This record gives sequence, C-alpha cells and structure tokens, in this order.
Amino acid sequence: MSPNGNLIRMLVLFFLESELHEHAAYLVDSLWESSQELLKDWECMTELLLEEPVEEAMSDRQESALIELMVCTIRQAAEAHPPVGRGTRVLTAKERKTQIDDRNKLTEHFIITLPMLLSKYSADAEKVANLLQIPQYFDLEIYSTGRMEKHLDALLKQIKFVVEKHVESDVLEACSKTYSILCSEEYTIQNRVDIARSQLIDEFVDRFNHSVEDLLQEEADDDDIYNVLSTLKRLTSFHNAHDLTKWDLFGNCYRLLKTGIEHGAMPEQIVVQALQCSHYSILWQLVKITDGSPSKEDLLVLRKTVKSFLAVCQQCLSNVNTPVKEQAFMLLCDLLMIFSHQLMTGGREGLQPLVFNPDTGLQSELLSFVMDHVFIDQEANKIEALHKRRNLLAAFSKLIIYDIVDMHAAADIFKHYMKYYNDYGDIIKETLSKT
Ligand SMILES: Cc1ccc(NC(=O)c2ccccc2C)c(O)c1
Repeated sequence: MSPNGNLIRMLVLFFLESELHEHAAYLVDSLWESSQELLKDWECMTELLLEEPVEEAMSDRQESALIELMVCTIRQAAEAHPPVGRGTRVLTAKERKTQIDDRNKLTEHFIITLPMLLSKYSADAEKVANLLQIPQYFDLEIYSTGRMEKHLDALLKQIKFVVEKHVESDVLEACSKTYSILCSEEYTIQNRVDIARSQLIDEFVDRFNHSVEDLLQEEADDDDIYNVLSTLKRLTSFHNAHDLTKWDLFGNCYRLLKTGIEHGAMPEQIVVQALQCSHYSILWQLVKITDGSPSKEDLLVLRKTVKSFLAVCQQCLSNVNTPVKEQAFMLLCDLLMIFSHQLMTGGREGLQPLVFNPDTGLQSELLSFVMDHVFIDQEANKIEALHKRRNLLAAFSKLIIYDIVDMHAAADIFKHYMKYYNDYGDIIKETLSKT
C-alpha cells in the first residue's frame, strides 16, 4: 500500500540517478521475471501521481519518470513479451491466463484513472503525450461491460481540453491516434466517440477559417499569424489519420500558400503546415477514388487539384526558409512517386488520367535542392539533421530507380560528391587498418 509506494519511489530514483538504464522500457523488462507483482501495482502508481503529500512531495522530473515507467509496465503486461529490441515466443496456459487478467485490471483501472491523470497534468506536453500511449492497450469492449460510459465521456472531455491548450506535434498526433483507437475497435462506443470528434473538428475549422480570412484581408497582426498557425496545426495533426475531406481545408491552405508565393511574406511554419495539410487532403481524396468506382469528371477534378498543388510545392522550393524547401521537396518526392505509372497496378488502369510526369524545369530543381540541401559542407541536433537529409535523399533515390527524374544527371552528381572515395579511398582504408 505505502510499502509498495516506497519500492516504486526508489525505483524512479534508481532509473533517474544511475546511468545504468538509459531506456525505461529496458529497465522494466530486466526486472519483469523477478519483480512483476510490484511493477503491475498500477493503483499504487496512479495514487502517487494524483495524491497531495503529507512528509516530502515528488519533483516535476520524477513525476515524468513515474508516468514513463508506468506506460512501459502497461505495455509489457498487455503484450506479454519483452519490448522492441529485447525480444527473441509461445505463451503457456498460465502465461496467457495471466495476460487476459492483467489486460482486464489495467483497462478497468485506467478508464477510471487516465481521465484524472490528464486532468491534473493537462498543460505538460511531454507528460500528456506519454499518458495517451495507454488507451491503445485497453480492452475497449469494457467501455460497455463495466457500465463505464460516464468515464469515456471523461477521457473525451480531457482529450478535448489538451488539443485546445496545445500546438506541439507530439501532443496533437498523440490525441489524434487516441480518437482512432476509441473509434474503429468496438461499434458499441464508435458512435459516441465519432460525435465528440466531428464537434472537436467543427470548432477548429470555424476558428481556422475566420483566422484565415482575418490574416488575408489585413499590415497583419502578431495575433492574426498566431491564430492561423495555432488552428491549422491542430487540423494538420489530425488530417493524417482522420478523413477531414468534408471540410474543404485544401481551399484555404492553397490561398495561404498562394499569398506566400505572391507577396513573399507568409511565415515559414504557416507555409510548411499549409503544405503537409494539403498533402493529407490529397491522399484522402485519392483513397475515395481508388476504392469507389469513380467517373471521368471525378478523376479530372482531383487531377486539376494535384497539378495546381505540384506547382505550389515546386514554387515553394524557391522559398527563403529551408524548412519550407525540405517540406516542398519531401512532398514532391512522395507525390511524383504516388501519381506515377505504379498507380495503374492491380488492374486499376481506369486511373490513367491521374498519372503525372515531371518536366525538365522541375527535374532540374529536384537536382538543385539535393546539391544544395543534402550535400552541404558544415550535438544531439546534428545526428537528427543527418537522418533527415538521408531521408530527403532516399525519397529522391526512389525517383531515380524508376526514371521519373533523369537517372544520368543524378549519378553525375553522385560521381562529383563520391570523388574523394574513388580518388583516395583504398589509401585511407589500408592506413587506418594498421592503427
Ligand atoms: C504549431 C504552432 C507553433 C507556434 C505557434 N504560435 C507561436 O509561435 C506564437 C504565437 C503568438 C505569439 C508568439 C508566438 C511565438 C502556434 O500557434 C502553433
């Protein structure tokens, strides 16, 4: 009760104070054979996080660490195997009997408790985003069984509160996934969740649309810019896993982008988002046309939209801000691969009119950006910045293999930059071997 509250309050210390476990998930896994009972006392944890102290309190850092360890205990219990990167795998009678029971306990528990956790820590992005990893492991049918409808409203009350307080990519993406999980995976609750959502959205589209109109008509306030980007972000986040096509968002994005090309004076994050949103709008328009039995005008309407957007993305390569160029490029290398001749695979030859071949002028810019923004001259930030350029190239690499860009002009650049490996490599190899 308080005995297990000591063991866990010291476990959060042993993890934070010693460098002996860098990864929470690995720590929990290592103790799991020996210390399962203790590590599945979720009532003990949720207590320590919600209670007020008598004496000694918890530190913001230690709180964050309990939340993180907790989620890792919830996963290991649900999945009933060591985490990604410690695995090997056939449960026995009892192992499976235990798993079902653990899933029951953490669902029955967290349905009640997770609304309250979110409540208290509502403004802590890192904490909120880590708590929202928990529903995926719910036995969601129990939002019926336990007559627990009151608590599902309570999660949704709190998820609404978070998205309304937050603009960080981690929180919103975390909130979005949670809605996807609460939806599809049991009809019983699907209808209730669907409404809380499409009302959540409506409030944000009305807010975005007014902001957009505010911005463009205006001299343009620091607020005008706050409001446009603030709302857009919430919607872009959601539009990846949520089919927001019914709200014509592509329209206002396309205006913001067009205003930022024209008068050259659109803030860099508005543009990047405005893009990423448009792109999600387009992918969703495509799916409805793939799975439907679509008409001639249908194809030709989406086509006109795609060709107008491919031009925006191309144009946005010229934007001063390199975050824009990177996005612009990343979408160009995606879109040109999607609306390639591959689109006519699986007897879907009806889609010919959608296919796009990128011109010389565009191909010469898709080379430009590589030479300028992959292959540059000159701590934690830089290993991350590298894997990005890596991805930017790997996504351009796909266009080279299927001759969507001039493959010869590309390999000529790959010559020019790999020179010092062709020209001096052997000599540097055998040298470093003998030291
Ligand atoms: C995703 C995202 C990023 C940034 C912002 N907002 C701001 O940057 C902002 C707003 C008003 C006054 C000062 C600042 C710095 C936002 O709303 C959404």
